[PDB]
Amino acid sequence: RPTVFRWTGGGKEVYLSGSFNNWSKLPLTRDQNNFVAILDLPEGEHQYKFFVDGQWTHDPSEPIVTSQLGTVNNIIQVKKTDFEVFDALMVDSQKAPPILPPHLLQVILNKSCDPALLPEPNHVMLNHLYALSIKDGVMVLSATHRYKKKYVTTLLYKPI
Amino acid sequence: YTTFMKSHRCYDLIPTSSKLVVFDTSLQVKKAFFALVTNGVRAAPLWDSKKQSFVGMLTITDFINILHRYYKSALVQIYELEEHKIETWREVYLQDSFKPLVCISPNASLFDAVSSLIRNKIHRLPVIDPESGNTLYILTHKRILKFLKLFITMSKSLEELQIGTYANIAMVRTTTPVYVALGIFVQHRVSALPVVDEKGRVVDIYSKFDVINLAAEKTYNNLDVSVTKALQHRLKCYLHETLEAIINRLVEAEVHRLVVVDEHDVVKGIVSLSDILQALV
Amino acid sequence: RVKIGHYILGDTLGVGTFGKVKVGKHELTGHKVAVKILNRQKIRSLDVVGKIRREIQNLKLFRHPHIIKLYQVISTPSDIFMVMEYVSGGELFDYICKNGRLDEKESRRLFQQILSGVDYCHRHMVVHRDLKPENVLLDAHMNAKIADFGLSNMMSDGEFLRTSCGSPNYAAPEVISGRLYAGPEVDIWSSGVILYALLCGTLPFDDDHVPTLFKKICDGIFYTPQYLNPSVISLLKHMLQVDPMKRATIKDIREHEWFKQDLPKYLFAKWHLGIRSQSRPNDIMAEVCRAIKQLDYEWKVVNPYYLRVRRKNPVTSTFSKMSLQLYQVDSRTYLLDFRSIDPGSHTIEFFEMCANLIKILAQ
Ligand SMILES: Nc1ncnc2c1ncn2[C@@H]1O[C@H](COP(=O)(O)OP(=O)(O)O)[C@@H](O)[C@H]1O
Ligand SMILES: O=C(O)c1c[nH]c2cc(Cl)c(-c3ccc(C4(O)CCC4)cc3)cc12
Ligand SMILES: Nc1ncnc2c1ncn2[C@@H]1O[C@H](COP(=O)(O)O)[C@@H](O)[C@H]1O
Ligand SMILES: Nc1ncnc2c1ncn2[C@@H]1O[C@H](COP(=O)(O)O)[C@@H](O)[C@H]1O
Ligand SMILES: [Cl-]
Ligand SMILES: [Cl-]
Ligand SMILES: [Cl-]
Ligand SMILES: [Cl-]
Repeated sequence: RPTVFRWTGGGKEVYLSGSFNNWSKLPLTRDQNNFVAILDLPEGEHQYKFFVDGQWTHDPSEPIVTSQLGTVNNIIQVKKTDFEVFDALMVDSQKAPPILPPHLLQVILNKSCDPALLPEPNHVMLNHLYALSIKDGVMVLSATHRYKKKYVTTLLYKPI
Repeated sequence: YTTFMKSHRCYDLIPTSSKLVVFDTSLQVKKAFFALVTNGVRAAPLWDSKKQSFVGMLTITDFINILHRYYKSALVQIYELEEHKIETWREVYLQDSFKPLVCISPNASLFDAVSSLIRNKIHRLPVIDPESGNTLYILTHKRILKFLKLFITMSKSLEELQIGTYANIAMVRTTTPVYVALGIFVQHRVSALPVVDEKGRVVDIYSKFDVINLAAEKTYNNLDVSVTKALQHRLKCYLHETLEAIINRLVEAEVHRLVVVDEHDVVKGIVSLSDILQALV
Repeated sequence: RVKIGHYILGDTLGVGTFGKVKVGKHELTGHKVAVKILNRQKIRSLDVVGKIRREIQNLKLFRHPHIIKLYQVISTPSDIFMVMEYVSGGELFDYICKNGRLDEKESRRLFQQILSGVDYCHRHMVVHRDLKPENVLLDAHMNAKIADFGLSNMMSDGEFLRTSCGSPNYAAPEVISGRLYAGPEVDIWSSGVILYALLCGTLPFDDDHVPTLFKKICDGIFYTPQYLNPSVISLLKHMLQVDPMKRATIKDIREHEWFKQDLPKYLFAKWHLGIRSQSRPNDIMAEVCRAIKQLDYEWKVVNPYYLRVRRKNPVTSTFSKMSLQLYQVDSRTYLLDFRSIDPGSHTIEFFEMCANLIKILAQ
C-alpha cells in the first residue's frame, strides 16, 4: 500500500506529520526543489501537514479539510483503484491531403508455380481495397486479409 | 492412422498466403468460366447478393454440364452459355432437385472434412470461419493426401486390400468426340475417362481438367472433335504393387487417379485419391 | 531511505521521454534497478495516458538479452513506477565519446546485438522510433541494451504512422519530411547511423546549419572515410537509402556478408488502389459525402480527409464498418483509399459496400 509524499519548494529542513504516524515529524529527503517520502498507508482517509523550515503548512495544490477548530490539514483518500496499474490508468483516462505512402503501391497478385499461392504482404497494405479496370461492364475487386497467422486475398467478380 | 485426422484442425492445412476467387451469382456464366481460367483456379464460391450468403460453388462439372446439356452443333452458337447468368443456370440444373452449400470450419478436424467429402460426394470443400463468415480456402483431396504422405514416417497388394472401382469402368476411344465423352461424365458422375486404341490397350486419359482447355483456348464451340485431337495441346499401376508405393506414385506426380492395368497395358480397374482417403476413414 | 518495492531510490540516472529515471538498491540483496517515475497528473496533462498503457503492456511480456527488461510496474495514487534492469556501462554514446570509434570486429558485435533487439521489437509489432547511441546502454560485459520506448508505437494491420519523433541526426528522410511511414524502415535508417557512429566515431549526417543537415539527410549523401571496409560501405549505402522501397529490410541485413561474419547463434492484369479523381480535394470530400448519404450510410468526419462509415445490413441485420482516406499521388492527381474495419462474409460485405460508391465516382 505505498503512498508518495512530495514537497515542491525549497528548505533547509522539511517534515511530514500525519494521522498515519500519530503526527510525528518524519523527515523528507531533498533531491532538487522536491522533498519526498514514500510510505505504506491503509486504504482510507488520512490527514497530514508539513513542517517546512520552522513553519506548519499544507500543500495548497492538494485537497484540504478545515476543522471545527479552524485547523487546516491536507486530506488523502487512498482508493483501491490507486494500487493496480491498469485500474489506475483506466480511472486516469477520464489542412492539406497526406502524401500517398509508396507501400500501398506494392501488391502481391502481380509480382511454373502454384496460381493459388501468393507472397506474404506487408501488414500495412492489408484490409485495403484494390480494383481492376471495369472491362465488359463487370467490376473486379480485391483485398488481402489475415485470419490468425495466415493470409487470404479475396477476388470478387461483381457485375455493374 | 484415422486418429491423426480426428485430431488435426483444418486451419493447419491452409497455406501461409493464398488467393480466393468469388463470383456473384448475377455474373454472366461465360465470364465466370474464363475468370476460373485466368486466375488459374479449379473452383470458386458463389455469393448471392440478394440472400447475403454463399449459396454454392462453381466448378468444371458446371461447364461440362452446360456444354453437354446445351451443345447443338459446331455451326451454331451455344447461345445459353454465351448469354446466361450463373443464377439463371443454377435454377435450370437444380430445379426441384435442390442441393445446399457444404462447408467446413478451420477449427473443425481434418477427419470431419474427409468424411464430409465422401458424405456429399464432392472434390472441392470450402473452409469458412464462423464469426467472420469469410471463405478462407478450398480444401482438396490432393492437399489432404499431400499432408498425410509428408506425415507417414496396409503394406499389402492392391488386389488383396481391394480399394476402388474395378467393375464397369467408364471409357472412351481414340476417335470418340468430346461431346460424346462429356455425356459420359454427365450420366456416370466420374472425373476422368481412359482413352483406348484399336485394341483393349490404354493410350491416354481425358480428365475434367482437360475440359477447361476448351474454355482457355475458346474452342468449346466445336465438341465434334475426337478426344485425341482435343488432347493434342500436351501413368498406370499394377494389382501386385503395394498400397504404400501406390500412395507414393500418386503424390510423386500429384495426380487424382491411377489405372490398374494388365500385362499387355489393358485396363482392369481404377483407384482414385477419393477411395484411398476413404479406406483411411 | 526512500523505498519502493524494497529498493532504496537513489540518484537520478537521466530523464527520459515521460519522466525521471533513478537507481534502486535492494534493502537486503543490494541488487540495482532503474526506476522510471511517471506522475499520474503529468501523464494526463499530455494525452499520453493511452500510450503508457500500451508501453507497459508490451515491455511487460518482452524478454530479449539486448532490450532493457521491465520487472514490475508499481502504482501509487500520485505517480507510477516502472522497475527495470540496471546496466553499469551507461550510454553507448558516452563510450564512443571517451574511447574513439570501435574496431571493425567490436562494431560488428554491437551492431549484431542492436539489430537483434530491433528485429525482436518488429517481430512483436512494436517500433521503437528514436533509436540513438544515447538510448543504447551498455553493461559491465559490453552488451547493447535498447531503452527509451517512450517514443515507441504499435504496428496495426493496414495502418501507417505519422509522428515525426526522434533526434534530427538519427531521423529518417520521411520522418523529417513529416510524411507517412510503415514503421520498420525508420528504425533501419537509425540502425544505419548507429552503425556509422560505431565504425567512424562521428555522425554521418551532421551540420550546425540545420538546413544543410536536412538537405544532406534527404539527399542521403554522407562521407565514407578511407579506413571503412567496402563491405560495410555497401551495407551502409543499402541501409541509408532515401527511398524506403529501396532501403534494406532486417532480412536484407541478415543476408549481408559483413553482418553474417562471426554472427552468434543466440541472436535470431493491372491492379489499382482505390479511385483517382483529379478534382479539388475540398470538392472530392464534398462529392464523397454527397455519394455516401445518397446510399443511406451513417458516418463520422475525423480529419477533413479521413471518414469512418457504417452500413446496416438489410438481411443479416449486422452493422459493417469501413474507413475512407484521401491521399495525394501527383501534383496533378489525388486518390481515395478504402480500408476494412473488423452472419454473411465480412470481406464480401466490404467489397459490396465499396463497389456501390465507385459505380457513382471518378477514375
Ligand atoms: N461445397 C459445395 N456445395 C454445393 N455444391 C457444390 C459444392 N462443391 C461442389 N458443388 C457442386 O458439385 C458438382 C460437382 O463438382 P466437383 O466434383 O467438385 O467438380 P471438380 O471435379 O471439377 O472438382 C457441381 O455441380 C458443383 O456445383
Ligand atoms: O521529479 C519528479 O518530477 C517526480 C515526480 N514524481 C516523483 C516522485 C518521487 Cl518519489 C520523486 C523522487 C524520488 C526519489 C528521490 C530521491 O533521489 C531518493 C532520495 C531523494 C527524489 C524524488 C520524484 C518525482
Ligand atoms: N473412369 C472411371 N470409370 C469408372 N469409375 C471410375 C472412373 N474414374 C473414377 N471412378 C470411380 O468413381 C469414384 C469417384 O472418383 P473420382 O471422381 O475420380 O474422385 C471412385 O469410386 C472411383 O473409383
Ligand atoms: N492416371 C493418369 N495417368 C496420367 N495422367 C493422368 C492420370 N489421371 C489424370 N492425369 C492427368 O492429370 C490432369 C488432370 O488432373 P486431375 O483431374 O486433377 O487429376 C490431366 O492432364 C490428365 O492427363
Ligand atoms: Cl538524460
Ligand atoms: Cl553502490
Ligand atoms: Cl552490469
Ligand atoms: Cl558519437
